[PDB]
Amino acid sequence: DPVYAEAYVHVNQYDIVLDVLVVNQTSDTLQNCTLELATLGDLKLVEKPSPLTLAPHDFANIKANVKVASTENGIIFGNIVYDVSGAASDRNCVVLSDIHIDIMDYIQPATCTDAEFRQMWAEFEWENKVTVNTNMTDLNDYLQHILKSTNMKCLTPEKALSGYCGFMAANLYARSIFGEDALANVSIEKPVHQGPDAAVTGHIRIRAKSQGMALSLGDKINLSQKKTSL
Amino acid sequence: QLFCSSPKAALRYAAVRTLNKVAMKHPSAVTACNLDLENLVTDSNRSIATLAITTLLKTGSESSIDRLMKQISSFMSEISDEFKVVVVQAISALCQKYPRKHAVLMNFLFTMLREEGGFEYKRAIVDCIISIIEENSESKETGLSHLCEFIEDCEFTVLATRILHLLGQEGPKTNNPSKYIRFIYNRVVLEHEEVRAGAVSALAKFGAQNEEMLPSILVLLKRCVMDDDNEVRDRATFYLNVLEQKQKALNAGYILN
Amino acid sequence: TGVQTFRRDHDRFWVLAAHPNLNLFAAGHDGGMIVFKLERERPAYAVHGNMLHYVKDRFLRQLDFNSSKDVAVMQLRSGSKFPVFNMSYNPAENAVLLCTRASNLENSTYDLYTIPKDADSQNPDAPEGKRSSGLTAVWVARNRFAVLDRMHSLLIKNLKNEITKKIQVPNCDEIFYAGTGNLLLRDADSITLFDVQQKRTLASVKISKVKYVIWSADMSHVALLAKHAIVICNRKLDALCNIHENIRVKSGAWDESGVFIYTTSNHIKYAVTTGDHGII
Amino acid sequence: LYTVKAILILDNDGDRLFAKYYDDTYPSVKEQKAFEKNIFNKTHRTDSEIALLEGLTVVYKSSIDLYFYVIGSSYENELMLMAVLNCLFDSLSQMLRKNVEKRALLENMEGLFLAVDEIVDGGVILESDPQQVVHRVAL
Repeated sequence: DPVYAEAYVHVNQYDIVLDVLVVNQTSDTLQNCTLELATLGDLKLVEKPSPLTLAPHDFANIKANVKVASTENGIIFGNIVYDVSGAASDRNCVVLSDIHIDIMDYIQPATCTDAEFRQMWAEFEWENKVTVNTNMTDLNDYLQHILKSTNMKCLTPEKALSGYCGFMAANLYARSIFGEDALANVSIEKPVHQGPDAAVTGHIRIRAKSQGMALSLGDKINLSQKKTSL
Repeated sequence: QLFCSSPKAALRYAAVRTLNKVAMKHPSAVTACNLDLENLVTDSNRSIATLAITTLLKTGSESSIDRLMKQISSFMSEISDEFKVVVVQAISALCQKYPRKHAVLMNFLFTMLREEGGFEYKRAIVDCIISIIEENSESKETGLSHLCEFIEDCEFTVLATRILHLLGQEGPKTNNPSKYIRFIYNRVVLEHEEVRAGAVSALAKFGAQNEEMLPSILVLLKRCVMDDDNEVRDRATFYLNVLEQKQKALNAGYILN
Repeated sequence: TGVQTFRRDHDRFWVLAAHPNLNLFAAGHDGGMIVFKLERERPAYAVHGNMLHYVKDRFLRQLDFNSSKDVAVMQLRSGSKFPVFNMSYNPAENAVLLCTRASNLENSTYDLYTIPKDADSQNPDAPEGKRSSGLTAVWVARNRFAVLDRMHSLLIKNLKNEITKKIQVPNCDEIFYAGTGNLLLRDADSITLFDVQQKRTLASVKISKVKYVIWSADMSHVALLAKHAIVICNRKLDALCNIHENIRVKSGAWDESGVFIYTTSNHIKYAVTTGDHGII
Repeated sequence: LYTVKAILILDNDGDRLFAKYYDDTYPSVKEQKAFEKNIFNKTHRTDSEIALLEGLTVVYKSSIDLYFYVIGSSYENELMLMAVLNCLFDSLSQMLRKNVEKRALLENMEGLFLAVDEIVDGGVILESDPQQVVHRVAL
């Protein structure tokens, strides 16, 4: 419509913030509908610019701050239905459920003593694993990339050698914003001429408390793993 | 047969196992399906449970039906007259008709085995592994692939002991080095001085033989991977020290034998 | 007439309904309820100047241009309507070829119609109207050979013209019995190129389809559909870029060979031009 | 045929208040209990239509109060074998006018005993039907 509203999400530092362009290229501060607040996850949405005019030929920035540490809603991965309403110069609108709400980001790296670790590794919520196998790179650059992407930790090296092969299994740990600790041992082949690694066939073993997020994390990482057309 | 075919003589079960022998002749076999289907279906009567395994076995089966059964089994096996024991017997038979052979089945089975599980597979494993060796199975790459992976996340240290020992001998006659290494590292990965230890011991037959790339590197590796933890330190040191002590070529010859 | 009876529990009901939105259809019962959703997931097309033709997955026409909320394109080029096996433009800004009675039979009817005015069956007299019998008609690679099914199996259809309706049993070659593909892919997972008989492959290339190959209007589009994902090529396999998204529903568009339009919310966007990217 | 390893009438508390190893070649009161344990614990009042343990026939029964064990070899058909087992419940029941109970068991053993020797004697079943007995006995 003249009124075209375009919007995307910007998550700028904790705060997932809503860029909205409602552009009302309308022929007037056309009447506007209705909007509703809610508890969200460890967030709650929390602002609406008050008016409801769709000012003529006019462009507007409508900001929604979201509250990023509260409102539990357990509708995982978000993907929760959201409403913009048809309630005034509007007969309809958008009701939307979100998608676009993923993990790789959330968790931060976190750390451990290795013996205890091992013991723990085994000990943890075993229940998820996903496989590493396939890419576009060596796990040097590739590993770094993935690491940065998820913002997460590989705890320690043994020099055995991530180079000549290595035939290295890398142990990774991370802790998030709402505090889950997640453990990995992924054991991986690694690039190098007619030696081995341009796939893996390494297994990524994922432990996160619910299997459902945990595996999903293994996936998420799987998405993360490579670089291709989303 | 028919007359018995529902526990008149709950006797009927035993017979199929041998007493009245079956391994069929070709049209003859097709005819057999119905009777086995009754037992297979009924799922009850200790006499029944046993019967199901022998009849099905003797007469043999299509792949497809197995599938239906795998689910059936999924519930059944735990106790359903205490199915597990008949089943272990059944299983022992399974390992035999396919002891790492129809590997696709072996894997399907493997997935399933682990899966349907309980725990009770382990016992079975003792047999299964043995079967695979008996063939001296050759879709190992795959077979092994399943084993390796699953076992990892199918646990039990005890299994590892056995398999280790076997593996210990086998090495580079079956190649696929990077993978195999890849595995091996993992096996060690686990704690236990003890768990760790096996990868080195298996290795001696292996190392000595070397494979599609190994001698140079074989020499490089023991260096690259090294450990403290005292007696664990010692294990690294000692193997080394032992290594230290003989011309590694000689070293290999004496020790290996 | 009683077609058939369908059984799926509930020995106790009192309502049935079909939407007056017609969106969905549903049946109500004591023990409970079911809703089922319809689609001819993915469904056939033709192009004539500044106009789109669709054949419904679900939903009627929507065969170009619009005016208020949603408009299913009702025209003399009835698209999403008929009982389609296959629809292909017979290029002209004035022609289409259409198979109806769809389905599996021995063979169906195709009545091929004129954009100037389609019909129940258009004129066999007219060659922008012709109808005959035949089960399906299908494109195949190296672009002028075609498949026609005019037996309930492999007839090859080959014509220089794409006002085409040609019948060719030679190239009989089963080892794939009548089913679905369109540059040959009875789930070949390849688009495989041929002439009008041969018992020796010219060649197959390993690439894949929506089970349709997208031509830039008529019959030469190296812009490719894939069922989920679609790939952009220039004519034939040259994988220019490869598209993927993950919503198992929508579309993105080419103007001609590889002009990439992507839809982006309440924003509609050019994925790319020259070295450019843009929101029109 | 010198075929009874033992016939035991067992409590279902794994106890045995009767055992006669008609025939035996393994021992220990303990091992007997142990052997007992594996199987009894396992069958736990539950029995089976048939059970084979050891390639050996186990015909065992349960009552409404008591667990009956016979151990024999799967090397001698059910129908007969059971028939003796059947004979055991039934006669005791009729004659006494009452079948086995824990109570019954507790008041007096002897009758069981009396019967038992008569029916079977070692690994050879001298008999398996009541009637003969019934007349024969008159205690």
